[PDB]
Amino acid sequence: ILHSKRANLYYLQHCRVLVNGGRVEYVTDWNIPIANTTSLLLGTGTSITQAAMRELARAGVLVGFCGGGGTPLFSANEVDVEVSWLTPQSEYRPTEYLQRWVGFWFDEEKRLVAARHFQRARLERIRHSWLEDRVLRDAGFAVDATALAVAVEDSARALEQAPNHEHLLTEEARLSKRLFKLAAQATRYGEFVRAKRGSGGDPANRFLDHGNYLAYGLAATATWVLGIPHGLAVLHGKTRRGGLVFDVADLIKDSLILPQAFLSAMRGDEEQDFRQACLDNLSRAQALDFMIDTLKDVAQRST
Amino acid sequence: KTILHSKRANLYYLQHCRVLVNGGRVEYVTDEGRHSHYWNIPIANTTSLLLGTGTSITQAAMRELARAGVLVGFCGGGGTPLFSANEVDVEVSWLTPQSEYRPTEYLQRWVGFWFDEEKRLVAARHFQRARLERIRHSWLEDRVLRDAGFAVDATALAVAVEDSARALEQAPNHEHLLTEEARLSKRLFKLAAQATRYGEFVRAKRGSGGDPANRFLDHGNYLAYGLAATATWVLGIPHGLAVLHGKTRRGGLVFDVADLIKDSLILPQAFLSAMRGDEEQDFRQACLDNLSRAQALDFMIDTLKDVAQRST
Amino acid sequence: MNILLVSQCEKRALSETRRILDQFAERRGERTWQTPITQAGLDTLRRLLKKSARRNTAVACHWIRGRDHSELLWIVGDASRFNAQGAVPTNRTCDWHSAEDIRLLTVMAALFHDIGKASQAFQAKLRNRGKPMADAYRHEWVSLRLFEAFVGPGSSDEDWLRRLADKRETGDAWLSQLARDDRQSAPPGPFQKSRLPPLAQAVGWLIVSHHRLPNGDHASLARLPAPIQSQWCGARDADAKEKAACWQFPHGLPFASAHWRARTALCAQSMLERPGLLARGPALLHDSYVMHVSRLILMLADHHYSSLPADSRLGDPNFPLHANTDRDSGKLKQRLDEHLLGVALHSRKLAGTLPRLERQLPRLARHKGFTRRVEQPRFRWQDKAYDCAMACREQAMEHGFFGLNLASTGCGKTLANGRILYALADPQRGARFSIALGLRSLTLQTGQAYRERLGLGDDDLAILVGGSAARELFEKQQERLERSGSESAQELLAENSHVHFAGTLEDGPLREWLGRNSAGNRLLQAPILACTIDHLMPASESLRGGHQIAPLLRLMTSDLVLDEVDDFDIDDLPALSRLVHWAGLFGSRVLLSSATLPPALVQGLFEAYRSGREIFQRHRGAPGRATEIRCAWFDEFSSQSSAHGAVTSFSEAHATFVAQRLAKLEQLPPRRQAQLCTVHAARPALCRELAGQMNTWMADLHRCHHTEHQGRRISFGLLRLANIEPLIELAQAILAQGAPEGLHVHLCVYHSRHPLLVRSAIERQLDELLKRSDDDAAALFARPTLAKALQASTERDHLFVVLASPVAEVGRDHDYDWAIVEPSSMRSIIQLAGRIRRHRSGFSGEANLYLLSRNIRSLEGQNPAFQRPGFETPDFPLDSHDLHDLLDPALLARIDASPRIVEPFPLFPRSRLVDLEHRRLRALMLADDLGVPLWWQTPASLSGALQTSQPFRAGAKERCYALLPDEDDEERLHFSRYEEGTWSNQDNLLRNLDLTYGPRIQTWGTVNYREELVAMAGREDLDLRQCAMRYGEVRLRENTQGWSYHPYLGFKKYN
Amino acid sequence: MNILLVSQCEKRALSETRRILDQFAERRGERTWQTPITQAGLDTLRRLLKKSARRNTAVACHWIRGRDHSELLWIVGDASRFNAQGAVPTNRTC
Repeated sequence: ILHSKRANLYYLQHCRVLVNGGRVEYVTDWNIPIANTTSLLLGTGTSITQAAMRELARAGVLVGFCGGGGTPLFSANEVDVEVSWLTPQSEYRPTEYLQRWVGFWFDEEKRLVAARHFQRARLERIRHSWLEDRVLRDAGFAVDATALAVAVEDSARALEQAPNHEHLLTEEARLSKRLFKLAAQATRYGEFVRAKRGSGGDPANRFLDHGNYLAYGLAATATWVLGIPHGLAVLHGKTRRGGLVFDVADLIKDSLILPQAFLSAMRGDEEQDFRQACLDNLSRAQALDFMIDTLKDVAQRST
Repeated sequence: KTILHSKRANLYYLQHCRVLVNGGRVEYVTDEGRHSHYWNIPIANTTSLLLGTGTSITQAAMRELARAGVLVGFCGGGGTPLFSANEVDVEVSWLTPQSEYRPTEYLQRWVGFWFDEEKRLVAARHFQRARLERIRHSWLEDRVLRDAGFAVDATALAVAVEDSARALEQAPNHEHLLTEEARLSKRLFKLAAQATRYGEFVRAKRGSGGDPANRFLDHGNYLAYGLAATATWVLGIPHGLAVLHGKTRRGGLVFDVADLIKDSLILPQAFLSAMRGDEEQDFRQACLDNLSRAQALDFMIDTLKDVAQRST
Repeated sequence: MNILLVSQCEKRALSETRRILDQFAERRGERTWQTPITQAGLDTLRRLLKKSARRNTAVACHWIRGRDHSELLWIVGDASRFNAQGAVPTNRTCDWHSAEDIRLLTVMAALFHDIGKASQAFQAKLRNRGKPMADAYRHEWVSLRLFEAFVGPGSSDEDWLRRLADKRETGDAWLSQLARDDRQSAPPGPFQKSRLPPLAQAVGWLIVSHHRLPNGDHASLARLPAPIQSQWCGARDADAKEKAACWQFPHGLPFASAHWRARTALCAQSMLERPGLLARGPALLHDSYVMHVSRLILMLADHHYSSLPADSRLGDPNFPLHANTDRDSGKLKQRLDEHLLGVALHSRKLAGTLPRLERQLPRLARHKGFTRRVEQPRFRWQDKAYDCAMACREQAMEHGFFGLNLASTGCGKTLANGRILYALADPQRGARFSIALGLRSLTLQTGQAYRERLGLGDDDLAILVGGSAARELFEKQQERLERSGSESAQELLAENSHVHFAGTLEDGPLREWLGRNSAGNRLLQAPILACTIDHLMPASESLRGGHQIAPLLRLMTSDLVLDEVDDFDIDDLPALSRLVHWAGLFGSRVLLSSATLPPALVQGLFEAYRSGREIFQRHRGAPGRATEIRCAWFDEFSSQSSAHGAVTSFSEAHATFVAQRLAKLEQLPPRRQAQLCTVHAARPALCRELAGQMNTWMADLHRCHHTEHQGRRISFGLLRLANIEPLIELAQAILAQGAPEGLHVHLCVYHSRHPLLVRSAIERQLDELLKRSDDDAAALFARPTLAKALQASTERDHLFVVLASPVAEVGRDHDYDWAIVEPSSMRSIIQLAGRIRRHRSGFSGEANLYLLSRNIRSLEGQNPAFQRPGFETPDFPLDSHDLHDLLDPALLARIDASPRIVEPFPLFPRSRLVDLEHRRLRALMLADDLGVPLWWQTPASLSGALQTSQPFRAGAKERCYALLPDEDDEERLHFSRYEEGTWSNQDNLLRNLDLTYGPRIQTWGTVNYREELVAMAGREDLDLRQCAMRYGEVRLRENTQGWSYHPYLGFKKYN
Repeated sequence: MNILLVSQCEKRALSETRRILDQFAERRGERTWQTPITQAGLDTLRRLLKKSARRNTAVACHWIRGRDHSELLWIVGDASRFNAQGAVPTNRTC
């Protein structure tokens, strides 16, 4: 239920939230710490009432309606700002990460520093998931070990310098292009070229798109939890819609989604089974907690 | 495919119903004693929903609502806030869609200029300058209101607006701006009561009024808040980044945006409906007609754009 | 305008909706029409749709007000198919806490109700086609005795139930256990001691009172129903053979019939199965609500089934007994078993039907004239009252309502009452209320005035014209009805009474029992009813007959307004208190509308309403609610509201509101000044002297107050006299005296002895000519009737005088310039003052109201002088009859409701008129030094003792007369007399009256009987003689010599 | 503007017409919708109706220009089911 204990979020599934006697009770057909940091995430087969919303409103409990398992995040309550200028009088807990994000965002130098930190975290996740953890490999995802290490080292040696955002984007594209071929070799799926715009008919392409959608939903949940808007991107261009969501999701995109997609293509599993496997893997690695921690660290390590 | 969010006409206030998905359609159910009636909600033509007393929503219905960019708010019945946190009250708990990805230019401008107190009081002054202009426009230079029985004393309105503008020009800080706004609203209430030969009107707070004018004003505040929340979400600006009503109200940008049309379109219509013996549904439909005819949502969007652009 | 008609009708309603709408509009979809239309055409279409509307009818009409804004105009029929905005659902899928007990009691009493018709005497009387012989014992009494026999004395409330529940029981030996009042030793009453268990007693009371209330004689009242005896219910002095004949059953009681015993056993088993049913026995027996609702259902079912034709599909086909014979031929019609089973079936059906009456009956909703705010500062209390009522709506629905409209006369209280009772209703459903005027007879003009003031057509407001009739046919028609064996075949409402309604009567919920065009069905189907309090009194004051059904159903299914409620005579107050108690008993909400309500009367009525509401709350609604009556006060200056559970806090709140109203009333500018006039002390001389004085008096008043335009001075005046015969004598004296000097006088005679259509014509003319306003001389002089009269004569001065009885105080909105008034009571003085300059503003300061020093009844030397109308009695005498002593001189400066609303202290009940009135009212209504509270404190509702000890409209026994045209010749008119459903011929009792005209005096505001009769017959599309017998009645006290009739003076008694 | 949508569709076209029109308007009758709308939204609705239109599709949109004067805006699909003013026959026979 506790999707991310680092942020105090909870996932309710198949239960009706209502008020009887002045206390919210989830009457499933639970003991919840109702406080300024509760942050419920209602899921499949859940219905809420107006009284429940009122009692969750005079408790600082932000409420969001997410999909099945946690992603996507359809709609959620809006987080307020803790800036001294405003004086929000409520039981809520306004966040202070938007202030730091705005304070570092406009300077291109600090934006680039944060983007390079993002890429470093991405590569570290690749090396940890692909090599340090053999659970995926033992599941049937034997890899070329040394080749992946060489590619990760080359990507790090390219990202550690060459300023300008386009250079970092090109480096990320090259890393992904090499990584896709390495994964194809590892799973022996054969020749495979990713079809842009989600027009591919191969199992690998559709599974990768489904994983993209799930990761984007998780990143939206993380940004909503922290309170940063989606516009203030760090990697993508300032004109890209929902840039921050894409940047945050890219941390767990190539590390977890690609191997699971290739393994599900090998096994020939259905889309629902592949999605369930992806959700289980994302739960295992504390992906949401990792993205929250990475965003918090990026914000703090630039002040 | 659904209409552009700024070109949508409907707005729904719901009560004593159950909002759910029935056969792929977003519908609300009302219990008629021995039967249950399912009424469809035109999500492709609705800007936002307002769920009053005795409402409830499900995850599937909320998923289909947050797929056409339809906001959902949990208001309170009888023109009453959701609750009252001691000295402050919150009226609507907004559930803004998060899967839809919004433009990323106005948001950057707003976050860039928002953290400077002087640059944020400049924005409040610019917000009040448009409110005064639209009040003047609607009350005087438009015929639709006059043909429906609204006959405002042109000289009195002119002098009131001139005094309000003069006070605005010499505003030292936010408190004096709020005081001037309250004074203008009270004088406008008196003028509107006189114009529609409504008698003697005294404004009641926190939905304690009994006469039709007070109830209709308290109800129309919700429509104004819904339109303002829709506009702010469409531009991608968070509700919390207020410029004027951030001292006491959570999500104050909604109230600041709604103030542009609250005194210019809601106010005359409240008294016009009171004099006509209208129920709340008829007043709501009349207010929606006034907002759609005058393009209030487009005015809010354009005013937000202009404030953001001039902030630079 | 462009309108859009959408139909959701089904089955038979769809065909008629298509048939009607295809003529007014063009089709757009499968069930959608649309056409340009005008407002008049839209109203015509709506009324056509509402006339022929079934239960399945559902038509909505939309309208385009403002671009992108549609507006629902109205919904005809079932309004639940559309939401508030008029949309339709995309898919539709699937509080009485004592209904079952009432149903079981009613069914059992129906099964045992006519078991006494098995008597040999009754069977012989039914078969006796020869000369009728009155039965010694009433069949209800022997039915009760048979119930006592079956139940057995002293038997427990479970033993007899289980014995009757055993279908394998044919032990007719229980007949030996029966008693016989014909036998000697005076057998004890079936209700005393333990002759009946506490439940069989309730069933026995239902049996014994299914035709008339057990009114007997003689602590006794509190012990009811125990003191019921054989002498209480009918019984006649007959020989021993006749008395014995009523007890022998040769063919056996309907116990051998298999179906009857099976149904009885089923009912008994159902009663036994019910948890705790045999425990509420004593509670149910003394419960007025349960007993009276059960009796209404039983009596209505019996009335319906007594008229049905014979049925061979139920009951023993070859049963030897019979229940009734057809009145057309006299042949036997219904077997006793079939009658009892049918009465039980219809009783069960009615008990099931009753809870649906709050949603199945037509209501008035979406009315805008009741929600529209006013624009003039004068009528700005009508909005404060509406807001106050809306603030209370929920609490009033939850707990009840006792409103008091104390606004002064001329303020427009009718619209205020309508708006208040519409605000108290749920907006989604609509409103249903009655307007009970405090008049003896309601003319059609008053009903049309109510329709105009409320802005309602005849599709929303019905008018019950005429007045209530005391039992006259109780001796003749009852003979035939009892001979036919169906004593419950008399109409539920009177015969001459007509309900002027043109609304939804097609598929009403109670069409089966009431009829379709019957006057009870229109009385119940009308959302808003305009009747008199005398029409609703039979709900609580009906002793013999089914007259209590339709008023009672109206009381249960509507609210209540009591217009001019204080106009009732002091002796008739307890009847009104009983009516208010029963209005509070069946869930109605009462609003008193009078400007001169004394505190004692208000306190008594509030106590009655609270007592009734407690018992109502004990049977209908969420249990445990506290009896906190939502009292409200309305006035021309403000409106308050509070909850009160006792007469101790309500009195304080009323006193506070009265004090505030008096304080605001003192500051009002004066518009009426009263001057006392001393008259010089038989008829032809006293009337002549009065006519002599009222020439100089009228001249002085006209000189003081008048209207001037183009050098011509016209003034409208009123002369009110206590009685009619002195009024006619004084009219003759004035007429044969002429104008005083150069002052041309037009006289109008207006009292209650004219034909009803003639009276309505006089009222119609007086309500159109006496409408005035400030600075209206230009329009006043241009009015046609005034124009001709002014132009015909050459005198510049005209005196338009109205000579009126006390009938001109209620329902008349007239603005006079001056008035000469005889003193009867302070209320009369206040009401007549409230009419001189009631529409105009600006006072010249000169006296405009003249009060005679003493009334005619004092000049003649009669004592008490203030009686009929009045308050003086031998028990409460007055030490003087001169107005110079009975009135405070400070009152003449400003006359308003102040002396009547507040109670002066200390009370001098034999030197001040208002003090005497207050003393009498507080002596009767409350207590002070056969009390009214006994109606609800003791179970006196189970007998008619109270209705006889404190009768209503007692005293004079009037008879109905009319000027019926001859059948062969329409020109010839005959003075007839309604005797028993047949107009006899009484030309010998009527004579012409000769009137002498003085110099320069004609008559204005009169009418010709023939022209008005033919005009109203043409308007109503009725036969001329039928119109004369339906709306031309005159009630006159029986006089041996006869009467003298003149068209301009009405019927004057001749000796 | 206020528009009134009337459908005469049959068989497979009725299902799609209901599916499309229930998202843009509120029902008034069995086959009648009505909603306030803007010009851009009206064009969007018309193009959506015309994209997925079979041979049985027949949708008419009315408009109120001047009091007591309705005006047919357009007909999507089979225009023979309505007359010039947009009415419907009470009975059709071979």
